[PDB]
Amino acid sequence: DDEETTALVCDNGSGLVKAGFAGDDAPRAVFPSIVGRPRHQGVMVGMGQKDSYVGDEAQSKRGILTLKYPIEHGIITNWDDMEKIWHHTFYNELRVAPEEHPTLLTEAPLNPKANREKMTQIMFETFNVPAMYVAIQAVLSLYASGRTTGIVLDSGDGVTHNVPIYEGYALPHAIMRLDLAGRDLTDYLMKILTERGYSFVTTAEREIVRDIKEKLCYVALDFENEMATAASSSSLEKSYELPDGQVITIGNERFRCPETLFQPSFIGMESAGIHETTYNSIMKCDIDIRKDLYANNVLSGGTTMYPGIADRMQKEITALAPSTMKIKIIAPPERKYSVWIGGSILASLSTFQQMWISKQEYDEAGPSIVHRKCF
Amino acid sequence: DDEETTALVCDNGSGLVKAGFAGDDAPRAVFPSIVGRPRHQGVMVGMGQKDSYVGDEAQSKRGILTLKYPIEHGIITNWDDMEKIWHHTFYNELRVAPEEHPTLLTEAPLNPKANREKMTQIMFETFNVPAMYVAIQAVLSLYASGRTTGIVLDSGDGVTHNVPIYEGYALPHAIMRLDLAGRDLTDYLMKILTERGYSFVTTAEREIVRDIKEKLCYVALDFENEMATAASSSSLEKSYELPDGQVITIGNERFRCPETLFQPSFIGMESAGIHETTYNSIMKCDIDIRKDLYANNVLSGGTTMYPGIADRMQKEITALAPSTMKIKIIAPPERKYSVWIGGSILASLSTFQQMWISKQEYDEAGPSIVHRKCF
Amino acid sequence: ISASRKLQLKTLMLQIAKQELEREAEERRGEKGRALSTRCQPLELAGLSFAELQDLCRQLHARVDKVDEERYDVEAKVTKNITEIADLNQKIFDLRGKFKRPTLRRVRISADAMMQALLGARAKET
Amino acid sequence: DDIYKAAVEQLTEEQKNEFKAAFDIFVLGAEDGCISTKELGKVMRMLGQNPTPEELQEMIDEVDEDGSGTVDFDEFLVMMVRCMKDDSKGKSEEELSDLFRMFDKNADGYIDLEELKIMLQATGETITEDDIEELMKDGDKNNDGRIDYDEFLEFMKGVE
Amino acid sequence: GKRQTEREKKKKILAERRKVLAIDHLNEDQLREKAKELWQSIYNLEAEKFDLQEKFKQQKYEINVLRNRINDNQ
Amino acid sequence: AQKDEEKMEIQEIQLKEAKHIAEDADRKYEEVARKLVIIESDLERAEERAELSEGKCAELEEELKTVTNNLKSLEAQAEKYS
Amino acid sequence: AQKDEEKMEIQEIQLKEAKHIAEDADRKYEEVARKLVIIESDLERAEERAELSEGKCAELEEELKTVTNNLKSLEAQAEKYS
Ligand SMILES: Nc1ncnc2c1ncn2[C@@H]1O[C@H](COP(=O)(O)OP(=O)(O)O)[C@@H](O)[C@H]1O
Ligand SMILES: Nc1ncnc2c1ncn2[C@@H]1O[C@H](COP(=O)(O)OP(=O)(O)O)[C@@H](O)[C@H]1O
Ligand SMILES: [Ca+2]
Ligand SMILES: [Ca+2]
Ligand SMILES: [Ca+2]
Ligand SMILES: [Mg+2]
Ligand SMILES: [Mg+2]
Repeated sequence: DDEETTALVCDNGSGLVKAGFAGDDAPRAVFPSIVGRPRHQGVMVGMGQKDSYVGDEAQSKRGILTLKYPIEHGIITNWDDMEKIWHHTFYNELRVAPEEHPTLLTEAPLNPKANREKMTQIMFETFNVPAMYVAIQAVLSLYASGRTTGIVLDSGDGVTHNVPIYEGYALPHAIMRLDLAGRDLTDYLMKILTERGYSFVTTAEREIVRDIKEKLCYVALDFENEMATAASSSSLEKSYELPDGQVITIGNERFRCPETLFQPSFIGMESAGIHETTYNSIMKCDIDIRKDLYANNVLSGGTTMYPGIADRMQKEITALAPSTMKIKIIAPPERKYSVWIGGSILASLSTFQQMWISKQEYDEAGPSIVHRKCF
Repeated sequence: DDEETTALVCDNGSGLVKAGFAGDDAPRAVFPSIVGRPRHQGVMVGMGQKDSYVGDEAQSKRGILTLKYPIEHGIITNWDDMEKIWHHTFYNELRVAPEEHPTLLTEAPLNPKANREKMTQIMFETFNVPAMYVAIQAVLSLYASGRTTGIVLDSGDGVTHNVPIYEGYALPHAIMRLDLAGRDLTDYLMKILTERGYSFVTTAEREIVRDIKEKLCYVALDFENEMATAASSSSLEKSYELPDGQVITIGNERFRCPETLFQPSFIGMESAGIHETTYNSIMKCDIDIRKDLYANNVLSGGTTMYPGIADRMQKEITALAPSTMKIKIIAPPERKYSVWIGGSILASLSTFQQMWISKQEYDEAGPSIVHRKCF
Repeated sequence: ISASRKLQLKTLMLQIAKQELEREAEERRGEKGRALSTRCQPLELAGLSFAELQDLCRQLHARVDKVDEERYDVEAKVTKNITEIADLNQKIFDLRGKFKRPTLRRVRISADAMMQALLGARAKET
Repeated sequence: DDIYKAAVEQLTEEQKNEFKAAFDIFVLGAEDGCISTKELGKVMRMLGQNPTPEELQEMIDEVDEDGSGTVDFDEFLVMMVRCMKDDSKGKSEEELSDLFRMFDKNADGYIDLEELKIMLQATGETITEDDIEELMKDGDKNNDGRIDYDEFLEFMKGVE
Repeated sequence: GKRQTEREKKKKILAERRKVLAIDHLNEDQLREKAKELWQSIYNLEAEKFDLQEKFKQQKYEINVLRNRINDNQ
Repeated sequence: AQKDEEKMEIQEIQLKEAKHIAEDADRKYEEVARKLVIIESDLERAEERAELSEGKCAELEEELKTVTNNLKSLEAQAEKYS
Repeated sequence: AQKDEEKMEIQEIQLKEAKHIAEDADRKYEEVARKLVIIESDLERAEERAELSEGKCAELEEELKTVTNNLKSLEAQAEKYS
């Protein structure tokens, strides 16, 4: 590289911040988005103890911290912590001053306006970027698949949203946003582990339960048969070693944790599973583009990485859909970073180069410029 | 081919534009005449999205367009869209510049003058043709049958008109133009389908209802007997698969949709059916040419393609007409393109070669030349 | 065979193409000069009285109006060509494209950098 | 590392052995005078950033024919130095389009085999049967004996 | 009407880029200067016409190439 | 002894990572195998459907020609009556 | 020292087992992936063939319907003519 100017494709997310320069294949720095103040007193003098460890540093000292995510469900609830996370991302994980780089944030659909306006105001006043643009997290995941149609189910860690798109024309009346995501699955797993004796309570042990969920849980092809099998044999019980020994054995908690996605009544949510909100999102579309959406169903986001979900979802939709249509579920192996790869592709386009929100434009219309033509 | 110069036999119609070079058997390019602007927002950048898809391209992207026909009932209501349709027809479906080809448009009888004058003004100023001529849509359909007498009922998609001709001398006082045609039958079918639960509202779904009408509906030989039979047995219920599945079953809506032709009281029109306006058109003629018109009744136009209409119409006219005359209904298998075949034959004649409206003549008398000797 | 020879052949083709483009540009300049010599006859109006000057100016005005009408026709045809080109490019992106997304690579193995940073600079390449 | 290896090829092959020494100074245990299968697999699986075996196979498919990952010296060079990225954006596409326009002399939009021979003669390069056969095989993706514009762009994709 | 639009544009061209050559009362030196400037205008118009001709030829050739590639689409 | 213990610790770490990667590869293999099972089923279904449609087409051709001959005979009959 | 020697030995044995099993699993995955690609190509071909056959069958059905209706009409006409 050299002259010229590259764009910063940041992607706030909720659970893992993924960032990197535009035009690459994978994000340069991926690290949890947690800011944890120490909670004990501290007796050693001169140890160089800081007041807040952010990012991946607080996943190593988590034994004496109180980690707290600054993004609850897509929306940002603690602006100071989010500013700290952004400052860390720019200066220590990428080491590029923001004064010389455009930024491309990402935002979930149907989020509060004030969140987006505050985001752009921060990026323009504190970090003082040249130009920033906010994009919907599902259109990027559709970019990365190299398609131009299809209905994308982006089940992140904060919020699961399902944006249908045809021929490049998004259908704003058919977006079905559901707030069940990876975090609720972690909490439900932590709640059902108590049925064997293992109690995880501290906010640090939520990370251990998350690791258990990632490494062991899988989505059952048929729920009742698995419940019957796990209750007779013992071929499912997989063991796992805690960070201090005392291995634990997970029985039928393995496929009961991610089953909450298809039956949100487990955690008390009323709505229908991710297998039926996709069909409802399709049926709201026009009658002539339903075949294409059926054939190009796209999966993205981290939580769709459970082993065996691309078959359960296809079976469910085939049960719901008319018998003639072909149901195909696109599940690329690079699912987790699909949104960021799409963001890199979009930022690398020449046609897109004039859509950025230039700073002089913000100076003339204020932060409310984001809702205007420069979307 | 080679030297020399061939004529362009265009035929605007209302519902399908049929065009092709003079002297062939079938039109070269046949495509619906609809121009549909996109209606949603559009989020993909650089997708190459145009502002208006015309012709057969808008029958494939109709899921996100708002199709609107530029010709309502013979007359043209939206001149910009009609100009766009003509430009597409000349440049992309035939790929022949109009600067080097005479054109032969077609026009329904009893149409407003301003429509015809504007048509010739467009053809001479925008496309800049060498010479154009406008012909009545029924005389051509009489050419194609190889007759020289006969009363032709040209039930198109916009307007149904009934021009009697004897020995080449048209009878201007006996033309009976009725505005019920295929489009009203489509609307009535879409309105009676709601009696089973199927609701089609969008302007895109009108195309689906049109396909249902084309593929399933038929004209009953006797209406009351069919109504009684369809209400007892179930041998009529034919099913049809929508563009997304969910097959539908059409019962006695099959022969009730095209029955509107013979009883225009169904859609609230006062006038008499196409079975009685032909007899009235005959009775206005002189007493000595009624036998020939009875024996040479000609059918044309798209809407006369319903299975079983050439028998119902003959039965009705035989009921009305005196018992001695022989009633014969000419229904060639190439009914749909009969007008265009006749147009090709007329343009290929040597005797007709001096009837074109040459451009210098238009320059001397203005657009009002069409009403003059060069008709 | 190998690939370096193919690269040399490709570079030779590119240089030949550049030479041909330069030659065509020079030919266009020569033809423009020839057109200036042909159409634009030498016009010397020295010593003529006012009347002949007025007549020749009016005739040149009529000729310039004719040339402007011709240029308007040619420019309209050029706009037609631009419209055709835009339509064809749109059709190509719709049909020949789809899976014609760019193929980018930024994940190069920084092995040589690590070797040069932790083991001196014995490597005389990088 | 294509250009650096190509330039160092002006020297002897024994320099490769010295490379092995350097590689051993990382992961000592090599004895065969080259970056052997053990060294190559271990470095591609351990260096901290792990290229996916899919990525390795796709990069190797440019030169590797058996699909395993084992080759001989010069073929190892052509297979492995080509893996790293040097070219950037492949220059400007419109320049390539204008040069291709000037290429096709008969104005049909295709570069036939005869046009290929004409271009070789214009370059002044020695008439070699092997290079001509290689050009015929490469430029003709659809087995028609000729070359198109997108085929030319593919041929020049990454070539200065 | 777009045909009325093109007629309006042509009429405005006939009334905008055209000057009034009523310079009969000007001096012989000034009339010669005006003739020289007219010659310059003629040269400029012819150069624009030649560039338009070459652009049209290149566009026609590239359109033929794109038509051939459209035949190569399917 | 301490140095040998340290080397043993390093070996333990490397063995752990090797086990992780091996299990990941095993996961990939078994998943792809089950996918192949499903795809084979689907391909067999497609073969069956296509053969059925071909049989339908042949039957339709035969019926078409039969009815066409009937129609021609009736045309001749009607001409005679006329 | 005794304990460390035991740990070193058992770790080395386990590491060798792990690497070997990993390589074997990778080979099995490669073969299964190739088989999956072959079956996918076969499925695509079967789909296109079924589409062609369906189109042909639909066309034949339409034409047969037309001809049959013509036959019925001319049949009735012939009876009346007699
Ligand atoms: N391999 C995996 N298996 C199962 N769940 C995973 C896996 N990787 C990540 N997850 C879940 O997905 C979440 C990360 O989702 P991510 O896509 O990073 O969210 P965001 O959209 O905020 O970036 C984690 O919290 C974890 O619960
Ligand atoms: N095979 C068919 N069966 C029944 N109706 C048809 C058939 N084909 C066309 N139509 C009707 O006729 C219309 C086309 O009529 P057409 O003759 O093209 O009108 P125009 O005189 O404007 O060309 C369509 O809108 C359709 O409703
Ligand atoms: Ca090999
Ligand atoms: Ca050629
Ligand atoms: Ca070729
Ligand atoms: Mg996300
Ligand atoms: Mg008509």
